[PDB]
Amino acid sequence: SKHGLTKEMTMKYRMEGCVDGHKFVITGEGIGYPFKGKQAINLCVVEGGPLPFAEDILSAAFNRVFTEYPQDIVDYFKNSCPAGYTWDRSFLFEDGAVCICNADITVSVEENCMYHESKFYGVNFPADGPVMKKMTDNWEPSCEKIIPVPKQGILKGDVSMYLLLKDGGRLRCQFDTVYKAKSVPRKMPDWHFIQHKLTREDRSDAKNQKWHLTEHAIASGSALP
Amino acid sequence: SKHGLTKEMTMKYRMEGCVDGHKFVITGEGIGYPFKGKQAINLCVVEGGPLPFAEDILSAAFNRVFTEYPQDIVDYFKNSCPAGYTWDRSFLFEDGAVCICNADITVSVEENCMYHESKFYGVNFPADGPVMKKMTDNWEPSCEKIIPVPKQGILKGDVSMYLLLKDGGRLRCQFDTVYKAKSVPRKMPDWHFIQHKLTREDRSDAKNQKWHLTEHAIASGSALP
Amino acid sequence: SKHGLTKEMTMKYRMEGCVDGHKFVITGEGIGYPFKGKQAINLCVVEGGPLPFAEDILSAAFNRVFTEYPQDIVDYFKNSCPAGYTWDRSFLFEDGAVCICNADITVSVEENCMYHESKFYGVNFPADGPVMKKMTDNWEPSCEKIIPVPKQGILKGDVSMYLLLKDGGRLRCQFDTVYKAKSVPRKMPDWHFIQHKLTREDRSDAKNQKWHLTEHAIASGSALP
Amino acid sequence: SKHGLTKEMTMKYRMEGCVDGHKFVITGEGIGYPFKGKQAINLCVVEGGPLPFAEDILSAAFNRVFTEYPQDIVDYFKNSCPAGYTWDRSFLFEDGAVCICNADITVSVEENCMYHESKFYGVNFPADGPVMKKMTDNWEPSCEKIIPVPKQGILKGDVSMYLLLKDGGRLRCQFDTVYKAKSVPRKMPDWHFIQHKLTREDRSDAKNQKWHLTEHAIASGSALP
Repeated sequence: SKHGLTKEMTMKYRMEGCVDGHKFVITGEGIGYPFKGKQAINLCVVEGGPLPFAEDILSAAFNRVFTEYPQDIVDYFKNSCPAGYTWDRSFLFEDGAVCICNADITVSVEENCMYHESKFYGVNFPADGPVMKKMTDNWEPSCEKIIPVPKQGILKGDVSMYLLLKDGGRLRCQFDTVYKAKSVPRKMPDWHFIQHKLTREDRSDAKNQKWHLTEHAIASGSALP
Repeated sequence: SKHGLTKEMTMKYRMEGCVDGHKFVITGEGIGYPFKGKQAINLCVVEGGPLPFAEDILSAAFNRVFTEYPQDIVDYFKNSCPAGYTWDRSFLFEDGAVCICNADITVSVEENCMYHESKFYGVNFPADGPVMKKMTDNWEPSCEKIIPVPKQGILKGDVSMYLLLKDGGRLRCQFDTVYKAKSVPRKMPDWHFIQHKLTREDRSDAKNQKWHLTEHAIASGSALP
Repeated sequence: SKHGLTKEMTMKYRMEGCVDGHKFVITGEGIGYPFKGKQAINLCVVEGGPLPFAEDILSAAFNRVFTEYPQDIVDYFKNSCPAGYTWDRSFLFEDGAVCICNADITVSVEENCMYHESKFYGVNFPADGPVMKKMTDNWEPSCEKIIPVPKQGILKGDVSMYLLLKDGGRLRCQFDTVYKAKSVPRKMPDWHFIQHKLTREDRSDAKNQKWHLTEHAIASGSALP
Repeated sequence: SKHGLTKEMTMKYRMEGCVDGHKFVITGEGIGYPFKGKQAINLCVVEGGPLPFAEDILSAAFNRVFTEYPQDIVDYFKNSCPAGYTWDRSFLFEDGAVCICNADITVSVEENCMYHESKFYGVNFPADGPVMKKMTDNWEPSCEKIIPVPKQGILKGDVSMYLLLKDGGRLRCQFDTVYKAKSVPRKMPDWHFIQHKLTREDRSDAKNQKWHLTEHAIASGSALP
């Protein structure tokens, strides 16, 4: 219980959202390894299923506590535990679609469990584009830049994301994030990178829309001396 | 009761929202003149007041039924009444802030009353910018382009907005809107312009954050023969 | 010779440019009516023809002297004559392509002739998009907002343009312009609109790529009292 | 003379350009180490000096031949030598300024020398922003994503750049690049990253505006297995 965290934890999720008028509620449960930056989770659509849009748009909405940090970069995210942190992100897709997500991350030390409460809102997905036609095929691995805002004790993230398409295409999406510990820390990192790789697998059956998501993320500094 | 509408109507509002973690609920009541494109309303912050951000960001979120349409342009908005229409908009401010709003417009013919239910979400307003410092001073009058999407029986709006600043500055914001009648009409307009002018006046006292908003809007076609 | 201008003038053009590595020089001659805001011109590709891209991208590059101004809005452009004005514009297409153009406008009072020297540079047009496939079909009429920068005695223009496609599509392009009289005037307009309508007709034969362009433009203030 | 390249080479530059009406010509000479991804060069303003804008805007305009590639990623850039490659880039600054640059890279094997010919065009830098006030302080190290376009045998680059400000600020700039070998190769890389670090030092005296630039760049694949 280094910040209320252990090497292997469980996770619970609740998301509420609305994309172009369609409302939904998703719940999920998972297992993660904070110090390795690995998590695996299972989502279940509990109201508003089947979703009219690609599951993939929600991937990055479903916790930077799961990042591998080297000893020599301040870990803002684990340092905020157990009370945790919140974040707010915009998604700017290349075809005009725009999303906002918010989450609240909190630890129950007694249950050894991370709690995740999020809101997802999206507008203006083209009726005929690959999101609404469900023709996407996962996000490409990425490199996010994390930038301290020292007067405020918050972080920004900047990542140019590429949603891969079933037909061999790619659809660009610009992510801009604000990360806020519930207590603004005296101890802040320098700017650094976080690299991410996701997987996603639909496991839907006749009763429920369900899928399985994975992330592996590792922090680092610049490769140049 | 041309589409359930009269020359002078009353209006009720409820908005729920969240801007950078701060949640709020606003209610409002007003009087409008659908055929002149004029409305005047009074808002009252009912949870989460005082707001930490400029009232002005919510102005365009608080009904295209109030637009003056010439006989010779199809009025998509009045034609959708009484059941009404919904819209979804993104706000892209020049300093990185991003908002989404949604509203649902409906007529009660018996009460001669327009009902307005909206959601407003905003992220990434700079702590030190004029929105969070409440240094704005109304939107400049504008010209919006309205564009039919004929295969879908919906409209898009495109307007480059300028929020005027107390210090003499201007802050650009890009509005992209989707307008959707609850029944997709066979009768659709050609592309046209809608010009808008707003006013806003804080009328806050010690019990409640309150203000007064006005819009005057007129549709037209291109000035060139 | 109100500012060296007459009711009917002739015009000469020279453009040099480079779009994704392809260099070109175009010359042109035309007739215009400054006080009616009308001009008609003929372009001839003189080096680098046939062009690999749609003629339409160059339309707005080929003089705000040809705008109809009401008595009650300062005419920055005619006021700058005969020495004239320069402008610098960015074109941001929705598919990632980016252009810059520059022009220099000057009057020869003895010849009753407007001289136009421009540079056009474009990058990153998709090999398979409608510009490089020459599947465009003129720009839609528009409304440009003109905004004074009073400390500097220059103007900005902001117009969201739509290039119409042969297949019934539309391709958005964002125009941001800086307009600079060669002497910064004491007399400046308030913000206003300029509406534009263009036509274009290829008149290419076996010796030369040639086409005919027209603009009709009219300034106005807000429609709302 | 692996592709006409040696471990240590010399470099010559000529740039012509125009930023908001101000024309310039810069020449330069340098020493580089293609296999280590290191170069050091000296620029001299030869027409239009002193420049009215920050030297820093031209840094990335002044050769991906100087990148360290691991054996296991195809080196598109060295593979294009000696004939070389060209590139076209847009710069989208957060305050509205827009630049385009083009370069042509070629090797003289007899002289053991890389030749660099470039064009730089910029519009709409705010008169009062840090570029025109010359208040910038170098670019932050970055990570560029390099993406193959297989049907075309070209590469794209995508990097979100941050120009550091003397006052402790940062000014964002979005770089989108197209890289084109003069012969489209059968052998293409997979997507990868290139990390960059620059330095810049003014060495201006009374006769000439002069400065010294350095780059160190290294290619890599994703950190996640």
